[PDB]
Amino acid sequence: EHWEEDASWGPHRLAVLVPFRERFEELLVFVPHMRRFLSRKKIRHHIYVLNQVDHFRFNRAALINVGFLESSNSTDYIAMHDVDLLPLNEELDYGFPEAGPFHVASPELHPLYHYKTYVGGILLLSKQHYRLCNGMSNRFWGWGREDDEFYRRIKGAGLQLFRPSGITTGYKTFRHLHDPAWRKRDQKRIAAQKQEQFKVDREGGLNTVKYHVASRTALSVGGAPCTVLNIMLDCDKTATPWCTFS
Ligand SMILES: O=c1ccn([C@@H]2O[C@H](COP(=O)(O)OP(=O)(O)O)[C@@H](O)[C@H]2O)c(=O)[nH]1
Ligand SMILES: [Mn+2]
Repeated sequence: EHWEEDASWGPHRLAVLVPFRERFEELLVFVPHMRRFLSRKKIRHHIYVLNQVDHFRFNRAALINVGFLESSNSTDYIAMHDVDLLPLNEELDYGFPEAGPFHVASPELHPLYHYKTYVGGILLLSKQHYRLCNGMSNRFWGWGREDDEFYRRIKGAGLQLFRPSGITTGYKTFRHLHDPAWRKRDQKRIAAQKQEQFKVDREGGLNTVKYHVASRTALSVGGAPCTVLNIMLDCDKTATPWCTFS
């Protein structure tokens, strides 16, 4: 039922954790694309659409944290997966990342971001490895720096980061359906946000995330099923005032 799976597939169940708010066109293409892609690669999976329905700025990392907590307690691993980044090459390892976190959307392959420590887009971890990092920071509202920070959590935890090798498709490895004019990145740094972005967050993450699920809805998109989680993220306006206005 819950898991798309056949008896012959390897046992590891992947939760696809998709940070989401107002990307409907993209969602329509993404869900069946990922059902097809994962099924051909024989990966047991379920797709969680993590829909931010509070009115705070978009918090990718906090949503991933929520999806981690709210996914089936029998998932073995997670892929934080942008909704607009579609894998076109089946050589990409979406299998269980046993030796360490696996960064699918490598800077060698990503259309826009090419620096060594970029871990955005699509990144896979075993549940144990994600907990070892205490998940992602909750302090990043708006576009930017939540991934750079998580990189530091991975490194600090002594986890080795893996990337695809021998991929030949280069910058055509993914379809990045993202018009920068229609989908404007919320990149404004509001006051003290421009400082805290690069800080060394020592306290919080997976164990301090403040939220509640408003609704949970089964959604099927052209045959391909998923679970939409309507997520209300709390904001301590004292700690992070840059959460509001947008
Ligand atoms: O308002 C937003 C902001 C981002 N996202 C999600 O977060 C991902 C990363 O955002 P974005 O695509 O803007 O980052 P970039 O293209 O720079 O990698 C998107 O693909 C979406 O899955 C979203 O759903 N709504
Ligand atoms: Mn994008």
